[PDB]
Amino acid sequence: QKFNGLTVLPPLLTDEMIAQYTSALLAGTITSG
Amino acid sequence: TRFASVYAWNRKRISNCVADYSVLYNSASFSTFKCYGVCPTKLNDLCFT
Amino acid sequence: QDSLSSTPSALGKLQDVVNQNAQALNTLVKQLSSNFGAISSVLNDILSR
Amino acid sequence: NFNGLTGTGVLTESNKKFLPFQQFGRDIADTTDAVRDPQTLEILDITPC
Ligand SMILES: *[C@@H]1O[C@H](CO)[C@@H](O)[C@H](O)[C@H]1NC(C)=O
Repeated sequence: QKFNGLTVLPPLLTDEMIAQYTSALLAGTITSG
Repeated sequence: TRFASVYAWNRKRISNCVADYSVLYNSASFSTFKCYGVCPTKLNDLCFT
Repeated sequence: QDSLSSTPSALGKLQDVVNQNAQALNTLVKQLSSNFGAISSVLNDILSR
Repeated sequence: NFNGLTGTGVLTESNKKFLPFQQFGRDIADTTDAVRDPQTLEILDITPC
């Protein structure tokens, strides 16, 4: 694909960043309902 | 010196050689010089099997 | 945890998105092999001949 | 320009095991991605710049 003008762009948020958001949501739910 | 008839036309195989088509294309001796699928001026830098 | 570990199709919905996008790109590239009525799919062949 | 085959890219030595009758390889886009050098018989990989 690459060599025919077709490319792929990276996400703005990384998998680590997404995991961090998820952790924050879980931490909130558990400690503060 | 001698050519073949049209009913029993002669096939000469040309191979294993370096061609030069500028001697033919730039010759005024030919009344007809019609190429199909290839341009006479580009024929001088192509290869064939 | 066990259900997901032992069920290959559990995440089919996410895999389907990946597969559909891959299918579209592969199709797009393969179309470069089509002549579309031209003598050759390769542009360089046309220009050189 | 390899035996009439024109293009642009980076040439490197290939590890592809060509058979004696094969001069080039092709990709799914119908582009050439490897050639045999007409004089050294070395197989070269072709990768766009
Ligand atoms: C000429 O080409 C042949 C392959 O077709 C190769 O084996 C030979 O070494 C070449 N000769 C020279 C002087 O490169």
